Amino acid sequence: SAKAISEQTGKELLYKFISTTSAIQNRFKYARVTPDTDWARLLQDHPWLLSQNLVVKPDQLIKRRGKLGLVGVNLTLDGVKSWLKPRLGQEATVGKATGFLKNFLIEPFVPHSQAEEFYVCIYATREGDYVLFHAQKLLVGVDEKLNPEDIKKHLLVHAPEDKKEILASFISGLFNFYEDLYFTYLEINPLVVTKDGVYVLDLAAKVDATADYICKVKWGDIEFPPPFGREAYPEEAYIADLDAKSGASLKLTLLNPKGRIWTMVAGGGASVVYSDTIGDLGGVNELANYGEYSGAPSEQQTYDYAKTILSLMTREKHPDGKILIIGGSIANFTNVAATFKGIVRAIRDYQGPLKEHEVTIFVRRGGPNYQEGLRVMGEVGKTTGIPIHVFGTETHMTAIVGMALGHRPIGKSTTLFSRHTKAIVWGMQTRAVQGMLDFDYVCSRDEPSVAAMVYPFTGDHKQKFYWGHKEILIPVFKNMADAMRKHPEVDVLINFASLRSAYDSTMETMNYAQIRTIAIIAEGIPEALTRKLIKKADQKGVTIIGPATVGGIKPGCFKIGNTGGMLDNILASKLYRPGSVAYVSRSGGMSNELNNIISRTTDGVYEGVAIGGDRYPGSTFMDHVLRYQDTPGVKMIVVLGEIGGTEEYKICRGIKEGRLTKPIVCWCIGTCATMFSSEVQFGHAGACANQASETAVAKNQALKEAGVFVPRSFDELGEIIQSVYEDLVANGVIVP
Ligand code: NA
Repeated sequence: SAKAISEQTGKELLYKFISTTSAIQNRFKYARVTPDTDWARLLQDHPWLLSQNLVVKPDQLIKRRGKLGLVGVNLTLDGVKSWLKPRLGQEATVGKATGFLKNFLIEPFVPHSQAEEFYVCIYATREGDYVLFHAQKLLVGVDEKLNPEDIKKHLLVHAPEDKKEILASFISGLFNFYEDLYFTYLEINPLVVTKDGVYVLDLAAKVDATADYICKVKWGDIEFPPPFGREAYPEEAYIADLDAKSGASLKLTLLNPKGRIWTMVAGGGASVVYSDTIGDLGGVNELANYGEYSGAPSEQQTYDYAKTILSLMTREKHPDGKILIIGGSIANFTNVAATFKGIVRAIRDYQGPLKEHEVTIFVRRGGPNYQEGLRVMGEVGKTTGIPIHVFGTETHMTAIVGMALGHRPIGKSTTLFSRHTKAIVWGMQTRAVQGMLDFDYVCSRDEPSVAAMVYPFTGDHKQKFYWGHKEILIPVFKNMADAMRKHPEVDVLINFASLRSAYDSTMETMNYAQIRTIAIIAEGIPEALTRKLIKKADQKGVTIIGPATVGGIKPGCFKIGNTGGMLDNILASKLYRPGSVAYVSRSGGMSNELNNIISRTTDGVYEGVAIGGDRYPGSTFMDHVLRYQDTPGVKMIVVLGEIGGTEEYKICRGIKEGRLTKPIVCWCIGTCATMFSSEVQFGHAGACANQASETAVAKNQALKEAGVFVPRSFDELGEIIQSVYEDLVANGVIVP
């Protein structure tokens, strides 16, 4: 996810690391003011405070501080102390948000003309980074460079020739700094340029937090502050530390520490849906947290996550007690037994405080070993006396929310996969490959879908597998070149590389034209690298599914890695033979919920794809919707959209232009995001809305107006899918 940084942090980074021949005035002339400031030290460390006039403002992610009257301008140091006395430690309201003014930044006042102020902004898109100046707009493409002469010719057309060389030089330095330190947004408004040089009067910025492993040295102990209106809490940092030390995903944001509605949901998608449901039932004001765990965390990691929740919800008593919602989709991959054993351990260690605080627990879960998981979850309820109501896959995912709240407890290729698909798997993933072979067998495939594996940290060798009951060998290669030249029949590669090596291994794969489809599994790739992956993929005509995805499945033909889980899920959801329903979602866990939902209301899934949660997926919703339009076996299309970006609108335009004619059912998750006083970023790195059009509510209305079938909520998604299906059956379009 991209995260905002304070103005001081951004100016800190800029003063230290901008590489420019321009003169940047007042570098390191700032002073941070908190209620705990030692004002004697402050004057000692920043003596310029006493010898020139100053500017004071809060540094707490509040924009338009001028229009809000939150900027003392051209004051002496004594005037600053006085300007601060009514304001420091006092509440303030910016739009919907209310919070304490507690962090201020003092800087020298810069006498300047109105004409010496300039606007500069750099922000990232899929196609590269745009540079704004004034409004002049220039696109720097992926893997391109910003020629200072390109700045002079497009940005500085209406600029005086004398100021033209310091502006181009500063912007060139600012852009390289922007790129080197993995910024995604950098705004200076105003940038003051006088005869003495360049002044950075204001700075707002966001950096790609996933690039920590690349930028550690220069970022230092970088601080990502909460949005104005909310506070930061030590438990969030603790969980974020668990997230860094694990390939699994672990996230937690506190919304209301005193609220009585607590969630511990698996999956970035599912956790947004439970929050949406809670919001629809009036519980937003009592919603204590948003968070998720996914990517198959261990028993121990899940215990550490769960115990943070249980401690946070036993800090004080609520007269009506409290409720804990332990939900999730039917997981593809996460071990339900292993993770619920960890939650059970936490519940056990906190059973005293939980009974003391009158906590009622509601559980809904499916996935690998979910029967054991639900059993041990009911066992701990009986031995502790804690009321725990447990439900399985038979129960609608969000049903436990209503139970808990209804009262207070008393164009690229059309076809990617076929029965004949042969794939290379990058990484050591015996369990994933075996899960694919089991699926291939019950699908009545002639041959295994995995022809070879590649892992450059071991030598060439064979690997035993089970094909049905018989045992077989699949070659494992150290060098990708060897696997490719010996298996020209392979056209799919499923990349299980970690986030650190996924970039290079995927770029290497695209040197082999025989590979037409690449699934990138890893979550946490920096967005700027994925853009380079997208650029090369587009140049080579290679379809990329991912990153940050479990993959997808084509019943009867092929399934990417862990998608679809164990045989018992393959059989229950009828994923061993195709139906007429195709779907695409961002969430991998929710995609398996759709497998189950579609299995129960139609003839079954024809093909399903999870494009991943990252901001720039290798393939988009529209890309796969188009494939389904052009696939005759597909008769209806289901899209599980999400807040953030404008991708779903391309579906609207496609209908309006006659390109898309088959029935489309779509629901966009994230409707509760607009109910909050502050912004909240969900589990998926791309689930962030800037404009009103990027909200799930706005997209749902737009989709519905264009002829898409949109349910009222996620709860009715299964209803409207069954209803569209039966029409097609009645009209003869589908014959089971
Ligand atoms: Na992680």
